[PDB]
Amino acid sequence: HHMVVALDYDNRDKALAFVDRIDPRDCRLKVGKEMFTLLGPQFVRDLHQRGFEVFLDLKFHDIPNTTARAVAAAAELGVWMVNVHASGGARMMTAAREALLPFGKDAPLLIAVTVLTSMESSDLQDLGITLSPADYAAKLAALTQRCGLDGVVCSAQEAVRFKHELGQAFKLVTPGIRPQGSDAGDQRRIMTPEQAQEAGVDYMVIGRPVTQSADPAATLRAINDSLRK
Amino acid sequence: HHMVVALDYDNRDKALAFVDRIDPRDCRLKVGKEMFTLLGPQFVRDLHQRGFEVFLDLKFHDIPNTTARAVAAAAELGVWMVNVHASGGARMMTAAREALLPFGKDAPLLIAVTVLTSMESSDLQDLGITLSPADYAAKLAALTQRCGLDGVVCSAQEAVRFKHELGQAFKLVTPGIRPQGSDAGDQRRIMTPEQAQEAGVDYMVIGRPVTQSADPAATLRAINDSLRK
Ligand SMILES: O=c1ccn([C@@H]2O[C@H](COP(=O)(O)O)[C@@H](O)[C@H]2O)c(=O)[nH]1
Ligand SMILES: O=c1ccn([C@@H]2O[C@H](COP(=O)(O)O)[C@@H](O)[C@H]2O)c(=O)[nH]1
Repeated sequence: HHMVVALDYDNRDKALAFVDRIDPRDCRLKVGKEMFTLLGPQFVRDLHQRGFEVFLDLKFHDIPNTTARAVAAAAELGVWMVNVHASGGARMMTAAREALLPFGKDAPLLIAVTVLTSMESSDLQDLGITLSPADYAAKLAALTQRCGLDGVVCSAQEAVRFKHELGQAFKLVTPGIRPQGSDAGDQRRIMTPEQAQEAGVDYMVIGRPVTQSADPAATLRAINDSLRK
Repeated sequence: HHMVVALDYDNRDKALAFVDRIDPRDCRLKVGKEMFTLLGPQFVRDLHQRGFEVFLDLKFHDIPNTTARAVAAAAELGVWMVNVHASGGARMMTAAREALLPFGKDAPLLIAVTVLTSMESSDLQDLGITLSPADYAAKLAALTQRCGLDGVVCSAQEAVRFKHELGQAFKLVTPGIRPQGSDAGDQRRIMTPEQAQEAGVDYMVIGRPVTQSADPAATLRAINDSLRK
């Protein structure tokens, strides 16, 4: 499947009120920094007990030793996917990949964030980066692949280029998904679900356009219908 | 006080075995990606119940909206200090500080990571960064100060420069503290505790040189005495 719904609530009951209205065939679920800081690993158990596979989206970005132990702790949790920041460096990503060797085929997918979907060219200029978001993401994606990771988090606007330069096997997870007529918010490098599918995206992450609608389950089912067709 | 001890255990009992042997007057405690991924916020509450102030070291690095809500979750947790990645950009750091406005003076200190103490020049060159770690950290620190944050995490090797360029009020938290004779590991920009004190650091983070000691409490007290005298 392709759809991943971001559970970005500030309340455990509110999140579970939505999850109890949907089915694991509808999507996988993403647990991010907000809900994990409030609830910790028990929330991952809450979703597993309900039959969902979980993308643990904590974007580990630390020294190699710390990043490796954090990724191993995520693997002990049994999640479907976990990610790191590619701008954490090659030694960091390699330590992360080696930390998953003890878990064999049960290890989670190991993804690296390239350039966050909220960052535009002016955002990177404050950091001294002169490359466009696409070019910098491309550089970070190639480094991630060369370090042996399974794929990258990127904007859907980079999918066609990444699939062609890095191959079909390298997995692309794209947030910054916005249907026609939904507020962009802090997102910048965006694409409709239909546009992201055409680009070759493997997994599309959607949050606020689903979780903040008058009927989140129907919105999610409506998007899935548009892509399955 | 200044000393902060990194709790980097893979088992809750092992960490509490050390914590039960020390007193809040000896140090504050740092909870990182590993222990938080294994135990979640309840572990921080356990430390508060024992009278310790906690530096929640999760290095939030995400889109502005997510980072702000994660920072708010940490403030709801009541921590003394919480950090973000300065390379997440100005909008993200600003969103994080604005997220703490509802908590008034009870807000945690908001710190930004510049260049990780494990990163040397060759590590940054894989990211297209041509500046030295000191120069690039200085650029990220300046952006952090202009975004209204309370300070940065940096190497102690940058303290004398940073205190002069960024001022006394901007707080410097430095890991990479290695008493002479002890292995550096994956740390690259390191200073002894006595050296970091002379440089003007506000808070020094020490991990493995205490926790892997056959007597961590006695080792910590010995370091504190060397800095006292
Ligand atoms: O480049 C990235 C990496 C991660 N996320 C995460 O993906 C989700 C997107 O949700 P939304 O912007 O659709 O509400 C959020 O959890 C956000 O933190 C992004 O938006 N962009
Ligand atoms: O630039 C940074 C920021 C944070 N830490 C954290 O500080 C601690 C350093 O402990 P140690 O390397 O002394 O064992 C670890 O928890 C690590 O994640 C660093 O080492 N360097």
